[PDB]
Amino acid sequence: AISKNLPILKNHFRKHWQERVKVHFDQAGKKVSRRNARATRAAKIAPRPLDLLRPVVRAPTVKYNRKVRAGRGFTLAEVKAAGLTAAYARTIGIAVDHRRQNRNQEIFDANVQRLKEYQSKIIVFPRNGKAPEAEQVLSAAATFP
Amino acid sequence: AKQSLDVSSDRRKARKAYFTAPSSQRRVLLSAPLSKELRAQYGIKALPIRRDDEVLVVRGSKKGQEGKISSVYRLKFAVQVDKVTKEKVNGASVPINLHPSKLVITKLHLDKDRKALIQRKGGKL
Amino acid sequence: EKAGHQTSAESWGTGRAVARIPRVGGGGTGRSGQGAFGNMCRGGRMFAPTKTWRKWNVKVNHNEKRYATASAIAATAVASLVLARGHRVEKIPEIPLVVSTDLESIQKTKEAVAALKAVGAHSDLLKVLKSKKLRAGKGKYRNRRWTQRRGPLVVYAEDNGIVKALRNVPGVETANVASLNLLQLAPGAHLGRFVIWTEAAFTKLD
Amino acid sequence: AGVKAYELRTKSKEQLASQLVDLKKELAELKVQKLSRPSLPKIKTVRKSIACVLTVINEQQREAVRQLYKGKKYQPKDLRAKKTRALRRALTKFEASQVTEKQRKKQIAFPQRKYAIKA
RNA sequence: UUGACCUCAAAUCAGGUAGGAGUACCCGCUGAACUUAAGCAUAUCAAUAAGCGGAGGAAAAGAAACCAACCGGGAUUGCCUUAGUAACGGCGAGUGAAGCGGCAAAAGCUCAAAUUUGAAAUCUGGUACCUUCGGUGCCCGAGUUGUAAUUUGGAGAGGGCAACUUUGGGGCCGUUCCUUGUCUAUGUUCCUUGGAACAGGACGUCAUAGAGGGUGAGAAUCCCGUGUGGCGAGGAGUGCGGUUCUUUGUAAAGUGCCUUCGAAGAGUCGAGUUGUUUGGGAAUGCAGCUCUAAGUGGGUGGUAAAUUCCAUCUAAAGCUAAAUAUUGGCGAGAGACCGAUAGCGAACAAGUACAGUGAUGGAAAGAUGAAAAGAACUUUGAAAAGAGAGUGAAAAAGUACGUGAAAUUGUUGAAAGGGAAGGGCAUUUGAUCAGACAUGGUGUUUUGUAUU
RNA sequence: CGAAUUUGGGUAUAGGGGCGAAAGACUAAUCGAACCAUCUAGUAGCUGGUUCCUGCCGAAGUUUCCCUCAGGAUAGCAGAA
RNA sequence: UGGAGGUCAGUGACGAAGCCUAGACCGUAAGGUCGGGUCGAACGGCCUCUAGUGCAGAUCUUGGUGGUAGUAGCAAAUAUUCAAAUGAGAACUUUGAAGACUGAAGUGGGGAAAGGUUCCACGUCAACAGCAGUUGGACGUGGGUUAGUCGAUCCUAAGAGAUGGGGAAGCUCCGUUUCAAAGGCCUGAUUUUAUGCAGGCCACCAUCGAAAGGGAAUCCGGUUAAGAUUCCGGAACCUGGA
RNA sequence: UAUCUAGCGAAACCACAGCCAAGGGAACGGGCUUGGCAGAAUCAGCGGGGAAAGAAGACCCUGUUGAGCUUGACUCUAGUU
RNA sequence: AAACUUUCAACAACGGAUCUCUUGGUUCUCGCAUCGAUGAAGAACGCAGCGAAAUGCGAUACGUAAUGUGAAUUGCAGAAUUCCGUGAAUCAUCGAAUCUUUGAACGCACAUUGCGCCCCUUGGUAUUCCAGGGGGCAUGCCUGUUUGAGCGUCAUUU
Repeated sequence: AISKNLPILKNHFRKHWQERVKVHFDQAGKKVSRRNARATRAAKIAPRPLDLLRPVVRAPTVKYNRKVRAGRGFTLAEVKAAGLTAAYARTIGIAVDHRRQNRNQEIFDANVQRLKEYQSKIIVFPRNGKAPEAEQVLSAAATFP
Repeated sequence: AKQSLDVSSDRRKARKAYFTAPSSQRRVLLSAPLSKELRAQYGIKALPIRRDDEVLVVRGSKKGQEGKISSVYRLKFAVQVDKVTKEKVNGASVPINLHPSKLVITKLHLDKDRKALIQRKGGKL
Repeated sequence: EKAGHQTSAESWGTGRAVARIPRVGGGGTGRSGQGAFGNMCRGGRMFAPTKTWRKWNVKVNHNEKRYATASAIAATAVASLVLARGHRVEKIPEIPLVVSTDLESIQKTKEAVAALKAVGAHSDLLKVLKSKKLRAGKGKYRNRRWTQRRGPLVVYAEDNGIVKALRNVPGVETANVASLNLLQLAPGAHLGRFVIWTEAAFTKLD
Repeated sequence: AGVKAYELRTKSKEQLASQLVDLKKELAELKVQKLSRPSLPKIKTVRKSIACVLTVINEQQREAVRQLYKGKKYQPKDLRAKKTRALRRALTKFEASQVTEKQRKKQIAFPQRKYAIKA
């Protein structure tokens, strides 16, 4: 059972593990299905940017303190500072976080400036217009890195 | 060379569809474009296939033999033609099977539903 | 997973003058009392049944791939390796054969075959045409009925009908310079693929 | 040859019932003759003829009741849409699309605005 | 005396719903042992098998009584990673997560508890009508022990102060789209072999079609089909330029400043104990029992307990697509898979036959030939059949049918043999057989003189 | 061999259960715990088997420890690089 | 050895693969090549890839086949024989003549359970009837089972088992009258009328469980290839019904 | 009955087989060594031998393999108190 | 010398290996969401000119109707210039129907083709008996409707 100089191993295969084995054969298949779903989804919202404008955010722990990343949604403080309402923003693709707070000015300004950069670079069609199609971009994240 | 994902190049599935064919796959389309006497003279081409056509056997041991289709044996995947028969040993004469693909249609058996395809295609004769 | 185990066979034990292999119970069938479950048994389970979690794809270092690709492109310009692959380049005026990028915009298959005869590469076509033969073995009814040689590899910078014009040309493969598969550049790990470059594809290599 | 349904649909109840009786008489007569002779395929289309007459008779009777209950709820279950038990129990298009007045005033005020990013 | 109300009942009262099936995946309950530990009891197997209840195309989960401790993230799910790690374990055998990070997909919310009280504004059903997935009358009702409007913690409500937006269901052109139809390229030209050309050779054509299949052998061109496009039929679709069908009446919601307030879920939380479970270890979850709260309260902050803070969220109520699962169903496309003792048990009238009272058990069995042309006819025989004959490219294909091995058997014929046979080296005898002075002095005297 | 008799059909009792004038008897040729399927390809230090050729090298049954004594680990002996 | 990539523009219906061959050659060998025969559609060499890759054994698996061996044997139940006919064919089939046996708790005549068409007729003998077969419970094709009275049905028996209700996570378990709001027939009425409306008695509590228990009522004679207490001819009975 | 005949027609078993004596050998050989010898094909019997066949000894031991049964064995447990 | 084991450029057997074939399986991937009290899944019995099985179907029974295509089906037959057409077909569709006995299975019962009750008819010159045709009669619930019950209770005192 135990023999010559080898590392002691822990291979957890004493249950009926062979019944719960998943081979990801559909890696290529899932990727194709995902790109199709992205393709069809973008068509249905044809002018819209296929994503919500996400905010900038500092990563939690002391390990990732140095990094800043894309969060969930804009704080209601940030949205009011821009000049909008959460009900309106959720309709023009600016994701809003009610649980988030701002306890830090640089995140506050960087998110507000992100908002003004969004407004100046997007055009909202009136509900009774002529729909002047405006060369949709599929990524709001790539539009505002 | 095949492109669409709806067409299968599976030999197993193809012969299964061939032998278990309904009229959608019950041979070719069974209606199919004709021989050169009608094709080369006019140019306005096509007309469907029927029983009482006349044909010329262009291949086989009965090659170069003429007659009328006595029956289109769809189940047996062959057409029977009168005057091309096997003489049995007892004097009986049984009709010999023959595949339409080894035939050319020499004289058609016309009807309205043929002349509908002429209008549908745009022919003038 | 259940092949050969869909039975309730049990061993008779010793004392009955038969092998201790499990046997089907019951009676009145012919199957009753017959050996089961064993890789030595007719109708039993095979030894170490094949599994889907066998390793199928094998990872190759990215850099080694591009190393082998560069070796395959480099061996393209070597005449000796291209003849040794059997690529009928005796009538080709020079190798690497590079054509003007008009062939990149050819449209009909007639002028794809016309271009091959003009650059001298059509001898590779007659090779593929006459090297069609039935595959020996059971691969015939696994949708692999025929085998043939490979022809020249036409490499282009832009697709302006080149792929369509050459699609129905047997053995001829087309490829964009961006990809340049090793699977086509060294077919069967044999170096020296006959490549016909368009001018623009050639200059993109730098 | 065999009677045609498109013909029978022009005939009234008494004509069809009379047409049915002498067909059943023809079938009954044919079954007697089935014993004397080995084969008689005529019995098949007579059964088809009997079936054709009954098909149209049931069709007028079912159609007669259909506009008898027309325009009012509670048609007979045999007349109702068969589609499927779960589809039959599913919420209607009107009922599934119902919203509260609270939701209605929010949907009106802020619908999903159509826009696009330019640069 | 006569009417109610509450509770309870009855009717083949008027109209409905549930039950079973399948169950691959999914949500729960219930629940082993073999096994491993080289014994075995905790452990492990396994919170598995078996058992029971309940769904959908997904289910569950889900918009924090969260994670954190940071310069903070911000519903849920899933993948990569964290990680065989923290941790649990006769600390043995073994077991074993989560936060962060990257990504896929991302969507939000709504009830209870509020001060309509100048008007129950609310809803089912019955009848009536209509343009029937419903609208409008009217009526009986239900309902104030509370049905509407309004608010949901991200807020909100009352009151005082402004120059701000929207009045459309299914159509029809059309549009991922669902089910489908139809039209759209080129040799069967000539010689050889053969029964059959679909083989060999010569000469062509088309190719955005040289996939696949069929046809009497290996067929882009005999056909489809394939490839490109074209023209049509019906359908859950407001996404839009319009809608044969008004162009809505003294209303809907959003924002700024200032005052007052601002309900927020109980035999529940929480505590003890027990059992079980977990990596959760002075107790991770759950459950039984006992105890039983509160409002700057409560929960959480992974070592039990006072005291002081701090950081976070807001339970005991509720809905929600996507990414995620799927050995079942339906429909498709494939493979370095198997090839009839293989592959599913079943390629075939296979869960058929057969066995067992029953639960249940459960096979074997694919190939004439291109076509049946399935052997007409004559003679022997009671007949089966034989011998001819005939069909076939082949009866060395006759249905006891492609090929037709071996064992075993009748056994061209040869040989050997006094209680086995077979074997090794060697020769002899018998039988049988491969290999050799065929063109190279004359550069050639005969020999069908460039055939030497 | 007129009875604690023999016996048909109906009915009841079902597996650690039944039934037993008691033999561990009987419970469908199964009984000191039936039969069927599944867990389950249960585990086996034990028995048997383990499929081509040639070339080169070539052992051990000894040490220590082990509920070790028909087994392992360890060292030795051997091959290969 | 099976399959895969590449190549030999390899072999092949003018014959691939397979198989047989005390024919040849090569290799120490694993094996390779070839002559001859058989055969009919595919298959090889070389460079590589890959694996369900090599058998004499496992009381191995499945299948097939020997020696034993024309052997053991085909001897319980007293027993057969003669002739004819039918048939190629008779020890065994039919007919006659004998001889025997069951000897009325039968080798007789009926039934129950079970079987399921074996019944009966006609053709018929490949297989089955451990010899035989012209015969048959065999084979093929058909015919046949006639009820108010014979049974079931009805009744209850040991006992099964719903509801009411109570357990049980639950498949389900108990429970059978229990702590339940468990009930017809006469001129009531007797002309929007059949319950628009004062006409009594209750103290019923499901249902299933016997083809031998209890029960309404049928006999004789005749009839068929096979049915009969059922058909037919006579002669009766019982129950219900104005 | 056996026997012989006509029909019908198995099985067990079987590495190969089947004459001895001694020897030596896994210490009782059909085979090996040395001798004796040894002549086709066979039939009915027969029970000396084939350490005959029938069954992976049921006795005995070993296994860190069981089970039935019993108890002040260890660990629990329905019930009961 | 025969008769009696071995080898066959040998034939014939036995047997079914090998080879080649494959309308099957297996595995992978992709898309979809639809069983049943409007009676499902499943079972039994039947149904064809000539069917036993198998497929399909339900006494309208290998099938009716509606639709498309446009001459079959085919083992043998059999209505046929049914064929220039509201039209063949073991054809495809498939929306309208039929859909026996059952089964969650529903009047009660069920090893019975058992036994009832209500409504409308027809007949036997009959509200009650019998027969025939057609309709019906399960539980648990929910919402509503009528009829009630209870000194539970309110008005309300002949």
